[PDB]
Amino acid sequence: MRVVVIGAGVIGLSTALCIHERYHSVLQPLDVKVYADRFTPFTTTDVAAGLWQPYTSEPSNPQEANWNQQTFNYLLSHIGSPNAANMGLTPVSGYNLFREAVPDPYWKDMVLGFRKLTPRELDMFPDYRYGWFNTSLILEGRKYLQWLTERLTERGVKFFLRKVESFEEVARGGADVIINCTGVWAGVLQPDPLLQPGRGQIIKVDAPWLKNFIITHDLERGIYNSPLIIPGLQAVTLGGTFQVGNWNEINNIQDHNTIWEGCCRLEPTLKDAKIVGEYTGFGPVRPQVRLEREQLRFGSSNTEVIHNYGHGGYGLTIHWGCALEVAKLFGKVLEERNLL
Amino acid sequence: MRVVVIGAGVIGLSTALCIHERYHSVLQPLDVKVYADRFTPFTTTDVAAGLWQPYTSEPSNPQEANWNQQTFNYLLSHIGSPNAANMGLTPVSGYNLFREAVPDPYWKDMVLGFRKLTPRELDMFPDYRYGWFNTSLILEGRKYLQWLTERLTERGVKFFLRKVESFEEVARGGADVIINCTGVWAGVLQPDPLLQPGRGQIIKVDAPWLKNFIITHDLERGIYNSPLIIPGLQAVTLGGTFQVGNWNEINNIQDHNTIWEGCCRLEPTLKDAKIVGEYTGFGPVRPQVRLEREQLRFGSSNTEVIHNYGHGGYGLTIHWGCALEVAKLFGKVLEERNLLAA
Ligand SMILES: Cc1cc2nc3c(=O)[nH]c(=O)nc-3n(C[C@H](O)[C@H](O)[C@H](O)COP(=O)(O)OP(=O)(O)OC[C@H]3O[C@@H](n4cnc5c(N)ncnc54)[C@H](O)[C@@H]3O)c2cc1C
Ligand SMILES: Cc1cc2nc3c(=O)[nH]c(=O)nc-3n(C[C@H](O)[C@H](O)[C@H](O)COP(=O)(O)OP(=O)(O)OC[C@H]3O[C@@H](n4cnc5c(N)ncnc54)[C@H](O)[C@@H]3O)c2cc1C
Ligand SMILES: c1ccc([C@H]2CCCN2)cc1
Ligand SMILES: c1ccc([C@H]2CCCN2)cc1
Repeated sequence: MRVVVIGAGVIGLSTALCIHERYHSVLQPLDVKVYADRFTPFTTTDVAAGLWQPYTSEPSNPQEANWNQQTFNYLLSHIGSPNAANMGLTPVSGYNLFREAVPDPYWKDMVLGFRKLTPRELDMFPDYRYGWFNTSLILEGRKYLQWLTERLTERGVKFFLRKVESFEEVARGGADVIINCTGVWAGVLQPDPLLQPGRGQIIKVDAPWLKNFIITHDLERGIYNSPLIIPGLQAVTLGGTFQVGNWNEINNIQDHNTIWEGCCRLEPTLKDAKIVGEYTGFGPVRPQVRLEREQLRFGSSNTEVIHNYGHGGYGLTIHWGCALEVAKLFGKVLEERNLL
Repeated sequence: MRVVVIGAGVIGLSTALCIHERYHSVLQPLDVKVYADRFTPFTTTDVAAGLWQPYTSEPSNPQEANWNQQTFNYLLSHIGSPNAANMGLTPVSGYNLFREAVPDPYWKDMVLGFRKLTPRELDMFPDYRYGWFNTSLILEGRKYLQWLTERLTERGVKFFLRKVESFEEVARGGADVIINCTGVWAGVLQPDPLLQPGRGQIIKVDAPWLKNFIITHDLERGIYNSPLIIPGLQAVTLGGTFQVGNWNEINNIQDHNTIWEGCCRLEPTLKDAKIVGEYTGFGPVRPQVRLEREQLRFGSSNTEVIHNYGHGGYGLTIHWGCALEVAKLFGKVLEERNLLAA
């Protein structure tokens, strides 16, 4: 049984590993390969701020709430292990800041120690009048990618750096199942006009004194179009733009300014932070994650495609529940093929 | 008038600045000088883990509670300012871990968001069954010392390398008031057998991924004789020994081991941390802080000494309240001499 996962971003590798760990022991042969035209550090996952937190508003599909939860508990269960940091994983506490009262988020009980900020805490943030405190996890994408590829490699999964032109060519090259984990570029293999790039720019900074995440919201502005500060493993991420529809891969001057001034005002000590790097990523924005299976027909073998894309600005946050779901759909595929 | 502060640790410089800021404008001339035989980075303050947290048990003098509180609110009021990190100041959250239930600490309301740990949080710390979460402040001693000396220097206060042999010599050199901020060595200038060194050893480490403080307690072995982990401004402090009565200034292997294994078991990711330095400090341990006024006589001139030493393992935590108290006593000294504040 030959499985090609297309994509080496967080979604690809997580899904690839989950499939292998679930079925290596029961299927023989099972051959899993990863194709992609960029690997770390060249994916959007690499640019990700690296924090577990869903959108403040609930999701359309309630399965996603669950996929987030599964992802959190998965990640939390690693805290305590010697290799947590090598995976890019470590606990962080921080603040969500609003200019007025808002409902509690659907994920309040999933995180650790959710509570509302007290009048004292707020004086720390002059420009805001309401907010939350909680404890969550950093998942640094660059590092987690390095961990997964190593974990994949150790188990004999093989990587191929290449550009897939169609699902057809890959099936024709001998894939029985295709897991489509192509992020914002899924539309090149099958038009999907619900999928748009969520263009976010970030500034990477050396400011090791900052131990807490700080995320502001501007309800009249759209999610992550207000300043945010997220301590990483060895640097800090500064953001404040997330504009959907823009396909520009290059850094922009106006965005640099919006992020720097917004964050400098939020966290004035930034005046002495050294700028280390500036990047631009595309979140695969979609009303809903596409995680379903599809039957494609070329030549003689019917080939099965399982999509797993459109995780917007929360791919790190939801990834494991999504992989888990794909490996189950895959199980069904094995079934119908009397393969167990 | 002429004021000599003896000591350039956190207590000396704090007290010096507070006195200057309160009385520069009302006394003329006011001449404040600092004498010490070590400055940053060679004081015990420099070796301090750098975290705001009093002892878990209540203090003998309840005033120290207030002094801790004042210190916290003072420091908190700077969060939001551009210069917070330059002062060595930044917020941190973390965990206090116990093997069994304990009373809430007297300072629970002073910190931010004190609460008890939940069963899930405890899963992160296999060896422990009860604890707290809260948010507090880092005050890195090395950095704060640098800030204070700069702030002192800008206001014309002058620093002198000098080992003081007696209070007499300094008075005879023309000091009207002496502020005694000599830490654990105060006994050299006036015996005080209540003062003992609290020898603590620490390992400084590069483990930037660790954002939270983690302090374990062993109620039977005494305070800070159980592993503790404190993220600093650009490195992490690892500890687990605090033995009173030992005057050994050299690092020892047994303590290095107690700290490394204890902390590696607490925080297993430390396996990849690079060791960047190892130190040994002496906390000026005392049943309580000596902060009182004393009149000394040498040849019919009255010299006024105000002591401010014996802050044990909490000098950073309590310093500002203690400085504030010294300024008050100094104000009283002025009153008695018919001099007028405000
Ligand atoms: C600035 C920014 C900050 C973010 N911060 C966070 C955060 O803090 N927390 C969080 O949870 N999420 C965050 N996100 C969202 C998260 O980064 C994304 O949802 C996630 O990285 C998308 O992962 P992916 O694997 O689906 O796509 P990608 O990471 O882009 O990977 C896609 C892969 O598909 C491959 N590919 C595509 N088409 C082809 C083809 N035809 N042939 C071969 N290979 C192909 C690419 O080479 C690539 O390897 C952020 C996003 C941005 C832009
Ligand atoms: C390992 C360790 C970790 C600690 N961690 C923390 C923590 O996280 N938080 C906290 O609040 N506290 C902590 N402490 C306690 C804290 O370090 C002390 O309470 C504080 O540093 C004492 O400050 P000080 O200025 O009185 O003494 P010091 O910092 O020792 O300064 C003493 C000064 O007096 C001078 N001096 C003495 N005698 C003479 C003389 N005859 N002539 C001239 N100069 C003289 C010295 O040269 C020096 O300048 C820790 C202590 C240790 C050992
Ligand atoms: C753009 C910018 C930042 C993000 C992060 C912030 C915290 C979780 N998602 C997503 C998208
Ligand atoms: C010895 C060792 C450590 C300490 C610190 C740990 C946190 C606050 N006091 C004091 C004394």
